[PDB]
Amino acid sequence: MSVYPKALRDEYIMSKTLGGEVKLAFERKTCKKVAIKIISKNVETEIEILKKLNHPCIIKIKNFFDAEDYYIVLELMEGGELFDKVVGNKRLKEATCKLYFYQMLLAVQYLHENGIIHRDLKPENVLLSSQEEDCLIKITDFGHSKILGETSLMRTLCGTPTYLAPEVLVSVGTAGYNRAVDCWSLGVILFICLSGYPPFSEHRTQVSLKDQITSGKYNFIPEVWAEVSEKALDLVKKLLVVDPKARFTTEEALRHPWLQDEDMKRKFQDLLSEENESTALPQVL
Amino acid sequence: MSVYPKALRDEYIMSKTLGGEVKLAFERKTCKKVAIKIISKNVETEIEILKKLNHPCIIKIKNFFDAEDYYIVLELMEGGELFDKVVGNKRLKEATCKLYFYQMLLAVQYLHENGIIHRDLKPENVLLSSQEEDCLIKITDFGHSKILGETSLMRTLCGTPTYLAPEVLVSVGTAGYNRAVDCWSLGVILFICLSGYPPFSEHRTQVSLKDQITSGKYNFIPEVWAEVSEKALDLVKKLLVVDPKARFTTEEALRHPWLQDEDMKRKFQDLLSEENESTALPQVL
Ligand SMILES: Cc1cc(-c2ccccc2)[nH]n1
Ligand SMILES: Cc1cc(-c2ccccc2)[nH]n1
Repeated sequence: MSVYPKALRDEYIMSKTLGGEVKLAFERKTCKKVAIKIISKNVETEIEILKKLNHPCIIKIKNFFDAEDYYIVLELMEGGELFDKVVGNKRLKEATCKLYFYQMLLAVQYLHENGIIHRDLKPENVLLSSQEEDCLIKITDFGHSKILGETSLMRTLCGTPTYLAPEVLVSVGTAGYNRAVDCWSLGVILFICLSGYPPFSEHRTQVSLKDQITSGKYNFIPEVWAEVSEKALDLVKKLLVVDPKARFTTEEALRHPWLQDEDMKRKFQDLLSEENESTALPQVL
Repeated sequence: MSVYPKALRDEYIMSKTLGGEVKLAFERKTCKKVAIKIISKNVETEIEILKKLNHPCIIKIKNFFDAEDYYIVLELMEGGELFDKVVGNKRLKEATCKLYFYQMLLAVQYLHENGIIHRDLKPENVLLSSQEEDCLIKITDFGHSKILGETSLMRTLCGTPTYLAPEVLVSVGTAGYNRAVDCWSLGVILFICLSGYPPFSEHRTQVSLKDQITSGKYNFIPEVWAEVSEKALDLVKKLLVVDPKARFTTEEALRHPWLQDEDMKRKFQDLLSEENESTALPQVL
């Protein structure tokens, strides 16, 4: 077999596997439960992003160990992955979909505002805070995430194009819509949550999965969707748009009539203050 | 005014400006002339590329100083920039064009073979070895150059595209033709050398420089080009192709009938052994 590093061991009492390998552990100082993600020897860039982000719907780094393997100490999410709530045609309640999606939009909006594109949004990277259906969700796994920074295209455009290739000038029209990939993913997530099935699949189809996606022709099953509201499906349709320039942004999605739900918003604010009740320092007044 | 760093000063006797600021200097050890490029405080990446490249038509780093400014010690090219031979409608002899272009193709072929895209090829970055028209040329300024490495697209394609945005699947067709930007630039260079004028310009034209380039509709002046061979112009036409997938590669260009010139090839081999006569260590036999 093999051992954990002395420095990890010094600080945490390592326990059972949760689900990259993720294990349960206990901070010795606090006796509190943590999740430790092991990555066998991009991880530095992931730590750099996660250290600077600060949102209740984005996972927080608690510690990091650069040993024979990387060890990332994260906050423990007792509800597990959202994937385990959607597998085997399991259909989430329309209201539960909204509460979770609203949080995913808030998290992805924060990311975009801060110049971060996740690039790998799926149910397996959306964690639930408790075994309760009305709970806080957090976006995890920033391993494939990208930083928007300062484009080499903006620098190239400052010059004279005497020697500039045409394809570079053609890319100017689309440039800066990479974040739209995160809205596609959210749309595929919302579809799976609402219906219990994926929009693009090789199951009972002749058309290749690639052709389905490029044509943006999702598998629509009327019997399944008759249970879902017209508003929920309208948002799906608006995110599953092929043109990344026309596709709905996180701001447009958050403005959609489906998310204009004062009850759902109240429940989220309530879950937030319930979580925050622990951190609560006395107020000035 | 201001001073040079003690470490630079220790090794070189700094002299007159040559032309980023480039100054003449003398290595104290050898009493030999060098060119020192000063960059005021990407430069590390430029040094990393230039340290690993090894071709007679690519400039070599001799030293580097990371001071209040960057100081890059390069080999001195007495012929200066090719730009100074093409300004003010100055037309290079068809044979001189070939000798220089053949070397530019050999240099750019080496770059591509080694996973480097220059991204800023122009007459001002092509240096001449002597004041003689039959001379060795060297490609300089790797400041905007890029490394091909390991694409995130190849990593993304290893997964299932259930959640993958359509535009990512659409980019798969063009992916890996970025090097073709270097062949466009060479084509714009060859045109300027042969004709004395640029193919795409705002001078005596209604059509925007952008529109000219995307349509690939170069300004063709028959009287000017009647002096130039049909073969020379055929190669230009093959490099000034809008589709980066159809555009001529450095290998295709080097195979073109215009470069199938045994005389031109002989003269280059002769200039090479003339340069190499100094470095010459005794042979084993
Ligand atoms: C980063 C992380 C992973 C987890 C987790 C907890 C239980 C089951 C599955 C996953 N919490 N936090
Ligand atoms: C890198 C470099 C620059 C030069 C140079 C020499 C004379 C005139 C203009 C430029 N040689 N090498």
